Amino acid sequence: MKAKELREKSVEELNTELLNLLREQFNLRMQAASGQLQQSHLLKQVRRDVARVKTLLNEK
Amino acid sequence: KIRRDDEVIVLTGKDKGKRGKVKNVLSSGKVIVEGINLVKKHQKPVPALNQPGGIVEKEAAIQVSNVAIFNAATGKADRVGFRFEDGKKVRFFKSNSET
Amino acid sequence: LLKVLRAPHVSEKASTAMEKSNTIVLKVAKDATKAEIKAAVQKLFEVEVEVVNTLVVKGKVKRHGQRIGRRSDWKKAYVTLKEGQNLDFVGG
RNA sequence: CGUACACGGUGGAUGCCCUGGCAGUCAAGGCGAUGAAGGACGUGCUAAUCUGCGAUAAGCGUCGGUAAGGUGAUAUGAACCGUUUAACCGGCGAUUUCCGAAUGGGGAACCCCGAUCAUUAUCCAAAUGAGGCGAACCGGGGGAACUGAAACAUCUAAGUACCCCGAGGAAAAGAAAUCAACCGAGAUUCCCCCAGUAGCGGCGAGCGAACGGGGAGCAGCCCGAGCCUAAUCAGUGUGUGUGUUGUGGAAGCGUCUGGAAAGGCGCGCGAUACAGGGUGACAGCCCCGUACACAAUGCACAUGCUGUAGCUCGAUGAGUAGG
RNA sequence: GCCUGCGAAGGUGUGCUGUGAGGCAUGCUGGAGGUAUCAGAAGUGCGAAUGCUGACAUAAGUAACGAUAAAGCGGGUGAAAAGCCCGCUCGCCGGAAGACCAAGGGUUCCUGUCCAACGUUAAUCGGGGCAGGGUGAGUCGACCCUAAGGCGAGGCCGAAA
Repeated sequence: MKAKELREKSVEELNTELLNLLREQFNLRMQAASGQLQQSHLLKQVRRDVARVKTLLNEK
Repeated sequence: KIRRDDEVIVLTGKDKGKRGKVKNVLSSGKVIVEGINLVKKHQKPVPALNQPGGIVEKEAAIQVSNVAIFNAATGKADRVGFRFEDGKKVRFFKSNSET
Repeated sequence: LLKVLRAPHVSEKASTAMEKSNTIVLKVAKDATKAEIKAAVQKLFEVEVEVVNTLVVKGKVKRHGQRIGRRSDWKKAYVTLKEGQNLDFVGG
């Protein structure tokens, strides 16, 4: 997701997204448990996403 | 200057007459062209110099002095490959003096 | 939700627990106070949380001669069980 | 075991090179309780350092420039991103946990609140100020000694070192009850000269101006009343001369040596552009760059303009002059 | 106004010339630049401050390792074992080399793999090097308060930390 997408989303959409990404921000945490499908791309990307939307939320 | 997106033509080395594209350019001045390779032990198509030893660099180690890109003079060389989105570079490419 | 926690556990030590005795081990970040480890677990772990205890820890500089030793380790917490289900799986 | 030398070593001089210093010059010039400077401690898959940031942590967003290569110095392994045009460069915006001059209080960074002084005061801190930092320079005060006088109490070093308080980017001074060659000059500083003269001094050693002249820079005005409006004040609009990056940018030539020339030798060229560096060995004509060109920002000092708004009359400051 | 990778400066050895201070040449090496004339220049030409700094020789392969004076005999492992391990025998210490702790030090603890470096010998040993693991309390300690005493605020003193 890019800043352009988040700005287009509504106040509720950003909330459901932050929450969806929040719920999303759970699935991962399994490497130390011995996982594989865990991707390093979104590891760092997701934290930025929930943040990007968090920044625009205040910009509004 | 020399770029990686260009084709070179040998003129001195035992690979004289071979054609190919520039693999990569090192800050050493040497240039490895797609073609000038060597036959390793287990016969693996990998460019490298001819000398005994353990671990040594790849590339056949060609020199810009014996190569042939766009030399403004009378030679035996012929056509050579060369960006376009620049626009201004297209004018020079169109001129029989530069590229 | 899963935002502050590392490896579930290890062999004989964090395994002696969770067996039949309502208790669970799980590493977690250091910046984790008491707010989480009750709001990252218990949420989807399919269980409500037991006497909850969220520990924290950190070492200190030194250890060597001239360098950047300054550090701050990270700290798991003991989460026994409210009487219900053992995180759905991991256990006896 | 004496001495010289030979081969090898120890050692590290020397020769050459050097991403460093030293020095000069031009430009530019403040930061913060919208809590800075500094420090502490985090942050990159691995990173121990440095740097960049700081928990959206060597990064996020917008515009413009730029460009295909990129993911800081380390050219590693793994691996990612980029044409939904990144990296990189410039400006700006968003965000910016906790502690932290923070001032609620205590405290070697940890826990609870506008502390203290002061003004206004609806006396409710309700509305405000001070309390910090910063290379030197500047202003107002306090004020030595060793030393020199080849002793030393004047004198000299000092009105310096150091100390206290404070402003600005600049300060201090200043419009003359002055100067005084003159029917004259004529606000005040600063530079040069006048003087090392006048003057001071166990007149011993030493100490030491000014008027004037030649320059730089030039501006004069305000405190009782009468009257009326273009000093002043309040506010508005808002510059010419720019800052960084990218675009318009010619150019391996020949022979010989060599792994390679930025060699030797031969020839030619740039110049309102005759710095330097890079490129496999001393290339101003290989690449960047130097003169040059263009676009993004900051400053925009000024000016213009609105409402205020001239001008006129008299006087002019005593515990001062002076002793 | 000349020399140079048909090779220079420098260095080593050697020849020649000058009264000399030196110049110059050859061979080896070096292998990048280096001079002569006239002229100006420099922080200019040096063995002799209990000189300053670094390096080095002779001295020396000389001096030294001493009340808790205990090791020895077999065996095991190993390429090597007089001091790693096993058994036996022989002893030391007992307010003490025993046990539990404060301060302080600080991971030095444990396991595995090794040893180039450390252990005044060697080491397959280690409190050594590398990689992991270990210190899970409401009732232990910190946290809290207070004594001698100290600090900040108001009051009062050229001024003030």
